Amino acid sequence: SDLGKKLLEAARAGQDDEVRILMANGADVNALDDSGYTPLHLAAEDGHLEIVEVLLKHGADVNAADRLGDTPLHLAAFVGHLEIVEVLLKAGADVNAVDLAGVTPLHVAAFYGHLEIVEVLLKAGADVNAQDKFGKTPADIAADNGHEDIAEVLQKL
Amino acid sequence: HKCDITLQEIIKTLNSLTEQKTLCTELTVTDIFAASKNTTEKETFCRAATVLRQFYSHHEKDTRCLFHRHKQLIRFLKRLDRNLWGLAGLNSCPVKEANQSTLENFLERLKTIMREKYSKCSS
Repeated sequence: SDLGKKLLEAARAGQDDEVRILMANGADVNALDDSGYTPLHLAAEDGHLEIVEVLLKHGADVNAADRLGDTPLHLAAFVGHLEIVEVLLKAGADVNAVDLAGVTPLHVAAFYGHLEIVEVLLKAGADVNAQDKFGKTPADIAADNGHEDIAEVLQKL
Repeated sequence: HKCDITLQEIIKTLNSLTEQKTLCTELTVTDIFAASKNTTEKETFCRAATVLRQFYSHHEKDTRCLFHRHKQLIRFLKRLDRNLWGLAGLNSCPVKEANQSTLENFLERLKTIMREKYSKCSS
């Protein structure tokens, strides 16, 4: 769909007005590109919270996985968008979603050094013993990338 | 032999990266491939992701680089990083290597490795 492609672009670009017009005009809130990204992936990734909220309110799949198994929550954790993480979790995002690489949102936040996101994930029930493809936990990953503060927080658990 | 979805997406991202001749794709990064003699595939990819991560971190907030073609570059560099989680792991692998390559040529070298790797599913 052309409207689907336009919505994906509007969500990525942070064009709030255009997002709402497209949706009203017929765009599927769960439009997919060839890599499996939805408008919600792109808005979470590019840190457009108002778009995230509009999409979720009108039925976007909070747990949609792209071609490699990544959810909007993985992406928000990756770029360090704390409010978006919080909003996704409230909308029912799987806190322990796993991609093809065996990576969970807690792995991501831990590697990319996002302490507040780590805290919110843990409170939401993130699994500290989750192992990736290579047998590593978020604490292992935090410690190996030199995020000692996060690694201490996780090692207590 | 089924074709690896991960490799497929990595290649898509690399093709997008190397078709756009942006201003800052001429900036140089450490040529980690020069230091990969008797090195595992996993380590080679970890060394490459580490360099790529450093680049998009340092040049995302770069006034000289800035204004929409640079946005796509950084976007796709972050994508590449995520695409490599399954091959490289969530790890940092620094190298002593002094040799430098343009980001363009570095990404071309990585594309070659990946596309050769992908062609194995044709066996």
